[PDB]
Amino acid sequence: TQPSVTITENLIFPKQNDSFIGIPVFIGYTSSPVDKTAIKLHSLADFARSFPESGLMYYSVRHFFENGGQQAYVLSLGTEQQLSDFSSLITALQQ
Amino acid sequence: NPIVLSPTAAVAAVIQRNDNQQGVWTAPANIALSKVISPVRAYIEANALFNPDGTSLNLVRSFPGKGIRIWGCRTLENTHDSPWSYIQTRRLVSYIEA
Amino acid sequence: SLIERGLSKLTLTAFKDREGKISVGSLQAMYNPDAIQLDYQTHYQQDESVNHTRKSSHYVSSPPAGLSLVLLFDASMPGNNIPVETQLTTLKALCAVDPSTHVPHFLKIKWGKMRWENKSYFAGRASGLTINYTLFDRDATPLRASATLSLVADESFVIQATEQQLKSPPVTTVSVTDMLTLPLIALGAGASLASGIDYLSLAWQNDLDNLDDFTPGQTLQAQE
Amino acid sequence: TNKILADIYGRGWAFPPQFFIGERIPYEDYSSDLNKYLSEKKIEAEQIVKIQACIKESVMCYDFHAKITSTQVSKQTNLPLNILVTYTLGDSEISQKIQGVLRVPPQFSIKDNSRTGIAIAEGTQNVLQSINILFLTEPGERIMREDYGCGLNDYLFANISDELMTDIQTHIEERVLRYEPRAEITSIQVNQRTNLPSTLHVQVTYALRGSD
Repeated sequence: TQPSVTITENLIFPKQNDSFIGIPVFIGYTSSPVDKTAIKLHSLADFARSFPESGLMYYSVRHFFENGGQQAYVLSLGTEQQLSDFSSLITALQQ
Repeated sequence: NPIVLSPTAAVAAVIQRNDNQQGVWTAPANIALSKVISPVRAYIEANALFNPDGTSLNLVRSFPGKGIRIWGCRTLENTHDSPWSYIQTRRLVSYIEA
Repeated sequence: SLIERGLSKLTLTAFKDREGKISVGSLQAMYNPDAIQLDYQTHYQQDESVNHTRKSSHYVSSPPAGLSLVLLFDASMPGNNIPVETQLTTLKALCAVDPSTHVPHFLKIKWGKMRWENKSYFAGRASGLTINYTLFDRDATPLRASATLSLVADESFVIQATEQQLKSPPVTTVSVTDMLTLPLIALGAGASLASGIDYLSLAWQNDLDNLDDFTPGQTLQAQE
Repeated sequence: TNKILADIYGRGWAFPPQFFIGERIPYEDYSSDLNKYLSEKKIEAEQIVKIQACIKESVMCYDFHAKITSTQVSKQTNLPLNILVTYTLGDSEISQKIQGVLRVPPQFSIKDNSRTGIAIAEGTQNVLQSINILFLTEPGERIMREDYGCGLNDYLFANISDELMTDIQTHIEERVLRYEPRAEITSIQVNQRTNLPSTLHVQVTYALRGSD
């Protein structure tokens, strides 16, 4: 356990100070439940930290970052077990 | 028979030399020693002597092709948030105090 | 900067061999130069034809890149305790002919975050060194001297080979998207290859059943 | 697509080395042909070729160089079927055996612990593992290969400063170019950890040769 050079699978999340004119927010049902606040993501690693890497929301966010995106927000309407039909989603968006 | 000596004699020479070359704020670790044949014990026996959150030693170790080097810069300080956990930091402030 | 504001210093390192596996020595400049010049030249020969009226020139061997510096050494002002003669002796010894290889040493120039055309170092050999002594003590000790240094690029063969095959890979891979044809795929895949590729050769290498035997999302390979 | 990448970039031993020994085959249980057993059980003639196609496809995924030569049924499973598959690799004379489970579309599964030998790294994993070994090796450690290695130990105990982060980043770029031609480094990020102020985190991002 002496000082040395080692290989790790961990990730670091330094603070970012860049700004952009257009920032989107992803509103939908995520894999895991969270609070009512909007999480800010600086890369795909931040999404994995808050949500599991599965579901429609994961791939939409991944598609955003692989197309040149740099900063996004995620707003969760609930857990994926609560999707029933189209009209329910419209009601959820009307909260 | 080879005479056995304490490493502190050579470390003091390194510290005095390192001050003029690199500066008092530079850690005196990772510097090869001279006139040293081999350390008495191998580095594989010192796995319990380094504690990132406690009291620890500075290991003197050899490397293949690099010789015997100093492999540590911590003091006897054991507090995690104490500002004197490194020898060069403690010596730098005393140099400013002087 | 990001953490501190130390002043990075320019360093000169010498090696016996081109690959830099046997170090000779090093010298750190006591004063950074205030200007650095890089020079690139390339020569062409005009094409002469008895039956063609085209105007064209073909490439001829380009001279190696050049680099020029001016360093100042002083030993008179307070805080300058290293003798000028010691620094000038070290600088010339690094630029001199090696007693073993009978050729001048191979040099590396490093300075902080400065990038010398895509690399953190300039690899080359000294091609000129002029020294002017301008101040002396009463015992003729030199107090001020400036050295004008000029090198010519001489890079390692291993780095050149890797970069060559990186930008011109022996085998290239492509991805098939919507509304692509085999001639279109061969153009994109064959762009990086040295000799390109034809649609028939590309089809044969990928074991296609016909000239349209691929689907979007599939991957294809192209060799030399 | 994994086969295409493996052929282009190569295959080799995985790191760190790992060893496996497959489970013993109870040879005293498989003494009856599968085709003769299926025909005797009044199975459909068209079902047999679908049965055999499933076996060949499942074996091919397990090892695509295989060539099936025999098939037998365990006597302790007479309608979940236990099958011993005998195949030859390519055009060689080497023969090997492998247990399987057949379920009647037909489904065929392979026993989990059946391969004996080393673990192998293929394609992208081979290149990713190759760079990892370079970082963990210091020059002078390899016998008769005294220059191979990255050599990041020389930057330990240096003051964390912009000079050190610049030196680390440029050192990695030069060593990977020299000792790993199959990969191209596209970005290096060096950061100081907040919870552990004395440790540096280096993020390296690589791309394969001719991937685009």
